[PDB]
Amino acid sequence: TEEQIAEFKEAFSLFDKDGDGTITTKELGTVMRSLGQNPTEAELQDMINEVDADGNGTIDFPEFLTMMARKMKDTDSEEEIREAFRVFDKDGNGYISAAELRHVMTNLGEKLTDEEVDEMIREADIDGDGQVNYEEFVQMMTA
Amino acid sequence: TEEQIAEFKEAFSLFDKDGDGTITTKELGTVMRSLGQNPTEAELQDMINEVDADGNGTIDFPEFLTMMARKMKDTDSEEEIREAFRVFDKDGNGYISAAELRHVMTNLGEKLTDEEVDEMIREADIDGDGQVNYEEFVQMMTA
Amino acid sequence: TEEQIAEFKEAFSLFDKDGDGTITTKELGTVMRSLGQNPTEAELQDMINEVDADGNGTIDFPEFLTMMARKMKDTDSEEEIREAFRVFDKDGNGYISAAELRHVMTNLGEKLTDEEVDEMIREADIDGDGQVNYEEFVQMMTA
Amino acid sequence: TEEQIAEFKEAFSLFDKDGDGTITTKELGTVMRSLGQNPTEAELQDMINEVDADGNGTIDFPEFLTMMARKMKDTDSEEEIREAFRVFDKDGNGYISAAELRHVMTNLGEKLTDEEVDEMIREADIDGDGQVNYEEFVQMMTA
Amino acid sequence: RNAFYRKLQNFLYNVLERPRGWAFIYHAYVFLLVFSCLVLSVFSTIKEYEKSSEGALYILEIVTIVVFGVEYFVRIWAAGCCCRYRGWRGRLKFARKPFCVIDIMVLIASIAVLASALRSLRFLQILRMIRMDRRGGTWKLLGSVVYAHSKELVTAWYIGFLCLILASFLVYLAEKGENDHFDTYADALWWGLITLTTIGYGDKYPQTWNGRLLAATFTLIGVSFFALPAGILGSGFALKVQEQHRQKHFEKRRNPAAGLIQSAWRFYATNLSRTDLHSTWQYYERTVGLKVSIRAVCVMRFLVSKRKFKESLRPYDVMDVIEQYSAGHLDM
Amino acid sequence: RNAFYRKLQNFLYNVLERPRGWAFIYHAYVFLLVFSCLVLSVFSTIKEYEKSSEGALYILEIVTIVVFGVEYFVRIWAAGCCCRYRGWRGRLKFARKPFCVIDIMVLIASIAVLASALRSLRFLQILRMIRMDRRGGTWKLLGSVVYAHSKELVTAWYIGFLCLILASFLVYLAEKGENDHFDTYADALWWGLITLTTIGYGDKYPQTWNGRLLAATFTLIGVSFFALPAGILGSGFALKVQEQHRQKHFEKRRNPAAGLIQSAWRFYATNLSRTDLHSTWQYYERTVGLKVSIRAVCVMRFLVSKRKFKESLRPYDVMDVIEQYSAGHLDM
Amino acid sequence: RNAFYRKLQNFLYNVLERPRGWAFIYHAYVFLLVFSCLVLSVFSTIKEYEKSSEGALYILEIVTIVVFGVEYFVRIWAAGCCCRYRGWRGRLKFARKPFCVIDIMVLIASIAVLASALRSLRFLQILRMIRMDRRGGTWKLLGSVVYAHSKELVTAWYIGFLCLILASFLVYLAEKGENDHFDTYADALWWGLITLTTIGYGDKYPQTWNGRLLAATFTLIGVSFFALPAGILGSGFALKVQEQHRQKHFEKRRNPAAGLIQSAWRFYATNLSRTDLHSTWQYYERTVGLKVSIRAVCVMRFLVSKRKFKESLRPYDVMDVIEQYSAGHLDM
Amino acid sequence: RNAFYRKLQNFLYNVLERPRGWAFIYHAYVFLLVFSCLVLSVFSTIKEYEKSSEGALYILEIVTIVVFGVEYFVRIWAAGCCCRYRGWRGRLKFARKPFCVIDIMVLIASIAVLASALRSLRFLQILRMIRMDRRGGTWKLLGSVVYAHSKELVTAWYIGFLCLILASFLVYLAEKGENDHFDTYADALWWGLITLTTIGYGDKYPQTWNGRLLAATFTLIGVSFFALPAGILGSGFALKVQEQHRQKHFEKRRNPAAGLIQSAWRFYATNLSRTDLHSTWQYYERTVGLKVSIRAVCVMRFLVSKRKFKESLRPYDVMDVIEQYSAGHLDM
Ligand SMILES: C#CCN(Cc1ccc(F)cc1)c1cc(C)c(NC(=O)OC)c(C)c1
Ligand SMILES: C#CCN(Cc1ccc(F)cc1)c1cc(C)c(NC(=O)OC)c(C)c1
Ligand SMILES: C#CCN(Cc1ccc(F)cc1)c1cc(C)c(NC(=O)OC)c(C)c1
Ligand SMILES: C#CCN(Cc1ccc(F)cc1)c1cc(C)c(NC(=O)OC)c(C)c1
Ligand SMILES: C#CCN(Cc1ccc(F)cc1)c1cc(C)c(NC(=O)OC)c(C)c1
Repeated sequence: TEEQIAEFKEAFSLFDKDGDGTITTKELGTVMRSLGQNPTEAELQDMINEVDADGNGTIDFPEFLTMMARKMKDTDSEEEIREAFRVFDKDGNGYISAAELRHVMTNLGEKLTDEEVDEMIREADIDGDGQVNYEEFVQMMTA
Repeated sequence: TEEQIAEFKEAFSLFDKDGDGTITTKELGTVMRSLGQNPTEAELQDMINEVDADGNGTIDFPEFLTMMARKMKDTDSEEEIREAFRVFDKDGNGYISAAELRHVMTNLGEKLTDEEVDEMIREADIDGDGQVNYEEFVQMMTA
Repeated sequence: TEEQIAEFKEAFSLFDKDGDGTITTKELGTVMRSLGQNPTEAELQDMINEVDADGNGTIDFPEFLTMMARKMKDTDSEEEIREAFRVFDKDGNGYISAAELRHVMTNLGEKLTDEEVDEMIREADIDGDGQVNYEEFVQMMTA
Repeated sequence: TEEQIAEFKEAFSLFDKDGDGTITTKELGTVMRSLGQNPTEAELQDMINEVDADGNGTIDFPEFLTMMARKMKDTDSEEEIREAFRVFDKDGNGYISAAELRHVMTNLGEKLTDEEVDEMIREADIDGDGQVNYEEFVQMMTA
Repeated sequence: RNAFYRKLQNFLYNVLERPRGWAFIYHAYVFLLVFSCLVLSVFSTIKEYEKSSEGALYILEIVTIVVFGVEYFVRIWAAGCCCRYRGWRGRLKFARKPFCVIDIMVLIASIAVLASALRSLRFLQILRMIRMDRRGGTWKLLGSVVYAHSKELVTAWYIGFLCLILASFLVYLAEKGENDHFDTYADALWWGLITLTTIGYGDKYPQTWNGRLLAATFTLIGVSFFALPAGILGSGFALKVQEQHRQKHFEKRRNPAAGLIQSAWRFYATNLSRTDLHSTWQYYERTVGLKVSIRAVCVMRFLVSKRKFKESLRPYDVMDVIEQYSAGHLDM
Repeated sequence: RNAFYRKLQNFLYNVLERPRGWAFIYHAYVFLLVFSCLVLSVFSTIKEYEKSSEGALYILEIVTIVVFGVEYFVRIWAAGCCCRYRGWRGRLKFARKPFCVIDIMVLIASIAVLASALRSLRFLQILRMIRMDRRGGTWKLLGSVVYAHSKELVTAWYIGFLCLILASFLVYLAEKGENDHFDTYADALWWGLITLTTIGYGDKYPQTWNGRLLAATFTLIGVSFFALPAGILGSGFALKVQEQHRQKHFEKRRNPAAGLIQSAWRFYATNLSRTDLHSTWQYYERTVGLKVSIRAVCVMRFLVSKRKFKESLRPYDVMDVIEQYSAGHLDM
Repeated sequence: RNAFYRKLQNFLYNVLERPRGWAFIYHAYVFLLVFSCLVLSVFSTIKEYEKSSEGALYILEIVTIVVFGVEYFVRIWAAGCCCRYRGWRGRLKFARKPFCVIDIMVLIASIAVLASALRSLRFLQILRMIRMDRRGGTWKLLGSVVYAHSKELVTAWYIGFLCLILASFLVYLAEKGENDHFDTYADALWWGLITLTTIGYGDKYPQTWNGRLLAATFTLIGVSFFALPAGILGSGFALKVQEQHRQKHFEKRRNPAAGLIQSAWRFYATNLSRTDLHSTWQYYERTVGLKVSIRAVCVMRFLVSKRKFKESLRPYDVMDVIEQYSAGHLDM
Repeated sequence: RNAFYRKLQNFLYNVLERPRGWAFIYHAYVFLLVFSCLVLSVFSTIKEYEKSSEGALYILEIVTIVVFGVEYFVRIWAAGCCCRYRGWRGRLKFARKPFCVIDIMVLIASIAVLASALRSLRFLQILRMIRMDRRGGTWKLLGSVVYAHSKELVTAWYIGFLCLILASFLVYLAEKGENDHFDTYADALWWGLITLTTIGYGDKYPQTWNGRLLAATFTLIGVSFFALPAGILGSGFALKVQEQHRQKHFEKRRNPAAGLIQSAWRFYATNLSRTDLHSTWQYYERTVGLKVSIRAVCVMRFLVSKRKFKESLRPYDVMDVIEQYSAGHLDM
């Protein structure tokens, strides 16, 4: 819809700082700092690698629009989530304890709050029995 | 017997310092310091791991009582002692020299005094010939 | 021809500084510094190893004359260039992109200017289509 | 003969400093320093290990007398010299160049003077052609 | 009672679809069933044993049809474990999988046969034995091992074929005149194949001194080079097992996966797929238009984490330590 | 004279129970004895050689009974080496071990037989040959290797069985009419099994051009895939030997065991199992109610040391260096 | 239109000369063609099938001649891909390569035969099957593996030959009198060779008790030691594959090659082979008689880079890490 | 002219005694010679070929005697290369070596025979073929590999023997009544041995349905477990080759050997074995009773260097890097 396109254009303009028609490394760094997390040069390089595809050293608007258009169904990442959980699935049966996820997820990677891992469990564990199934989570939303 | 239970309760109270009904990491550290050896955070973590089983971060009284009740016969550690001696049994025949034990045991791990390794030999080597047998030691007391 | 021999003698004399009839390590270092690049002791050792063959610790004139006489056809280095390109030939088909060579050659080893890698491509890529062939380059000049 | 025994006793007394009937670690260190080379604690430990056999921490006189009695024929070290030369025998044919021995022996281990490696070659290379044979050297003296 | 429903469906799907441990027990039994039928089928081709064997085979085939139909229906139901095959549409899609199609085809063919037909019975037996794979794992593993050792296998095949041809020709020359075994070069080639393979039927063998001498000199090479492909393949299989074991011991990909799941949840919450997802937004605002910027940065974080996890998703034995030490040394 | 008593008992228990080196010599001799009897038993089933073979076999079986009875009694006595089997109660418990029960059963059966019985004699021979293990080590090792290479073995079995079935069927079609060897599909399957196994009796072999061509094309694959399981198992055995050798070279568990024994003695002395143990208490007091606290801390030290030793009790080749370098790098 | 010309020539040279991937498909087809002819040739030696087989074989041989001639001409043309075989002189030099000479010889011989000749036809078939290598890769690989395991192979051969001799002699002694199979020691040796190789024709086998006992005791050792060379070679092939795979994963020679090419271009530009090459001279002058000194230093830089690249051109598995850690530790 | 004398003696000793490269060529030729005689000897046991074979064999045996005598004398002379076998005493001691004694015994026996004797001729042929080793290298290598894989070999032997016994007994029960092949259990055991070894003579094979079914089920296991020992030994040989190759690449013992030779010369010069050795004494005095102290310290330096070199004289693959990194980490 046109409203979504206008919102994406506004977001790109907000990311844009010097008005060169593109989002540069410094703009990514300053938005990262504003979000609260201090960025790194390698982090911004990965930023550009994910976004940039033409190899220009910056980020353009059509690429951002196309990527935002790509929702979960175009990510083909079901196998990636399955592998991640299998790595988490120590026993391999297909059951993950809620407590282990709460303790590790809040102490590994981009750690979140306790309520956010409660939301983890609620979204993944449909029955809310505290036993998360990997396949159900990977297919329920992404697929 | 009731006397042993009372003694264990007194020991737990002595370990208890702030009177929270449990033995915490700081109490373990201070008792370690009182004993003479300076403790470490990892050492107290292993403390809790050995004692704690419910995963509460502290030590409770019933667990201590049950563990003290467990004597050598419930340790199922005969194979562990056998493996330790086999590691000590360089030749593998089943004979260990008294002098080697005296020199190493007092210079490895929680080193003790010379008389304590003399007691090592006396307890293990029943015949007192200076030749310690691993199986006789592992089965004589623990089994 | 006699003119080339005289020019080589003049070059050797220019390399010669103390007039001992040979080019020593210090002369190699000072000529390296004059060229612009700061030399290293290991670099001068490799210098001598390449030039010296009799094992005297210095460089003599007949060896320099003979080496200068050896043109590409006596280098038997076709296989070396083939292996280098195959290492560069990621796909192994026999095609190398101009952009990758421009970006790497100017950022690896004795890096040169952009026009010098343009000359790379022009000399190697005869058709000038931007797709360099390894075998054509190794055989066109060295062979 | 009695003269050799008296000379060995005089040597032991010279090594002896505090007159305890044995050569201690400190005496070995001070004699090493007098010889010109600065000793090390590990070096003196190896000293004692080579000399001492009863495990007393020092060196006694009968052991020194017996060791001095042991001449090359009791060393059973022919295979050790053969292996050392084979390690030196890069080609494995059984020929070692004089120049390589002169350059390495004076720049490896307990390096000696140029005349001492000339003596190396003279003793090993009987014909004095500059080509040392390993087997001839190992068997000529030690065997 | 949907918790027990889901648990039972999970167990059934695990047993029927890719099994890991004791589930194979069930499959073994099923295989035995099929195997039994096959054996009885063979006993039905012998006139003497036709009566009893066919009498038992009819009952066993009815039992096999019942078991396979029940298994097919239970598999179709248990496919609901995966949300991909959810609902009637998902179940039908699962039933559309080519191997499930072959399963239902075999079931219907057996039902029709049991309702001259022994030929189709044998065909169904072999086909349902092929069905045992359902994934091509055996074929894929064999192909990977053969490709890995393709050059060595080609060497063995080439030299062994040359040895066969040469031995056959020379023994033919030696034995053509005074041995009815080697009447034509085809007989010589048959003898060479049956000798170098070490089968040695004994229908043909050299009987002259020339023939026996040549056979002795060439058989030693030929038998070895004919046994070489089996040895190469067996050693390759064992070495593949070893490397797979080491790699499994070196999965070492917990942290990238944890970051992946973290950023995946962040992307799910930031996106407007649901409206109730607002606590993560409050967490982002407390940790500091703005919402779209947060969404974009979060999805890009998800993408970078995905790529980082994928790059580390190939843990190997020696390259791992080599690269780790290179990183440590350049750090130094 | 109990020192020599204990030394002799130790030596006898080592020789009879798990042997390591030259003790096996004795076992070999015993095996030879049994083996000899078995061979003579076979010679007793031939009418021509019955007389002499049975004459020698009677004496050899009496000798075997005497040797096995002496060995059983000596084993029962030497079990006193281990304090677990101490006293009459401990010795009886040792005699209650299932394999010792089988030993005494074999002894009593042989005594009864020697006091038509040749059938039971053969049974006892095979049973006492099975007795050679006494631990299942052979079976456990075979099972471990088979499980490790289960997938490769299944691949080989599947493809080889398909090859057997296909080759047998095609050669049957080729040879059914004009070869009495292939009269029924059972004959074809028998030929295929005896060919792909490379046994090649020669009772059946293709004689047509179709049959020989099909046999040539399919035998090459079939023989290789039938020899594959043996090659896989042999390579797995050799690789297991290699890894075991490396792990043995990397026991590297002296210090955890030393700490374990230290804290074990500390726990023994602190506990009130004995009253004379007081020197360790004096050492604790000089290195500083209190006694119970010391006991508790000491037993907890023993537990932590036990767990630390157990964790390090699995030294491997590549994971060891990987983890050690990871620790070094995170230290850096 | 020379761009498409060069692309087509490159593709054809890759397919005909050293192929890597799907190019082999073509070769396979060609091989099949040749193979078919060979098979038909065999069918032409049988009187019953002579008519049809020869009728098809004439056409197939004409097709093979056409295909091989086209391939030879296309290979001669595609050799222009490499500048070494450029122009008429270069193409003639390529045609002078010994294997191309053999190719044209085979083509001319087949043309002459197709224009008693069946013998030369068979010779050409075998020769053009040998032609399949064109490089000796199979022979070189076999020789390398045999040399690597030369000592183990010699052990196996020695012990197996001793076992053959001893078993043959003892079974001869056992069977000389009462078995017409073993009439002379030559018969015993033939039986031993055909037994220990496991071929087992069945023309000779022991029939006495002495002979069968001796055969049983010695065959177990002999068959194992005769199968040993094949197992050794197969395991060596597999291990070579493993080490080659690891080394390929560890090429790790990008930077030395980059420096090599850099200094190679520098040497090319500095040298007076061309007059237009002056921009590099300007770069050298801007980065600071002089020209000859620059040429000399540049060529010496090329030489040092060449030697450095060559030294690193042998990347191995364990020596690489050992040397890297030694360098790191001496740095520390 | 003693330089050329010593060079020739060195070359001859290298060729005759332990050879490394092309020297083996000579040995091969010699072996061929002996081999030829052996073959001719076999042809002399056949009445038809006795005349020509013996006519050639006489000349070939005279040639072999001449060659072996020349080789023995040249070996005795070339032993002077080693100073241990120097002079007449040293040469006689070399001739006293047991294998040289066997060599001269074989020479004298052949001379006597050539001066019914065909039996001793065959004995000499086999003995001089055994002579090919002269060191036991083949036997030592086989023993080392067998010992390394002793447990796996015992597993294979045990399970295969059980399979043989069980299959033989069951097929005997199945075939005793209606198959003259299995008349006694000895016949069944012979069939089982000839089947599981895969030799398959065909003199005995099951012909009932029970027998063929039991044979089919048990042969699959038996053939694999009978081929297992060969596969285990071959894989062990290949893995030993691999580890030896790596260890050879990791000799890495230059510096300890250099220190060893340095201190060895120092000990030689310090000791009073010679009087002219005084320059090293001057070097010691310039680098500072005293002479005896210098001698003692020097010999002790030699001893410490010897022990250090010996300790490092066992360079291995993984323990080397493990210990090196442990030293580096404890340094850190
Ligand atoms: C060695 C030899 C013979 N050859 C090669 C060959 C065969 C026919 C040709 F016409 C030409 C070359 C051969 C041998 C075996 C054991 C097999 N089976 C196999 O590899 O199973 C995995 C095959 C597929 C080919
Ligand atoms: C390949 C092939 C055939 N098969 C597989 C097979 C057999 C019967 C079926 F009915 C179905 C599949 C096979 C082959 C061998 C050598 C063995 N023996 C063995 O592995 O010893 C370790 C076995 C146990 C099975
Ligand atoms: C073991 C045994 C017999 N021998 C050794 C031998 C043979 C003849 C002699 F006269 C003397 C020694 C043997 C055995 C095999 C399988 C082969 N084939 C082979 O290795 O293929 C790679 C060869 C080349 C020799
Ligand atoms: C049957 C069988 C295998 N053999 C004997 C054997 C070996 C090789 C041959 F070639 C022939 C016979 C065997 C079996 C076992 C279980 C053991 N272990 C044992 O008894 O120790 C307690 C031993 C020591 C030998
Ligand atoms: C499996 C099986 C049979 N056995 C074991 C066995 C034999 C006789 C017994 F009486 C008892 C146990 C067996 C098999 C082979 C191939 C060999 N040969 C060999 O290993 O060469 C290296 C031997 C030495 C024994």
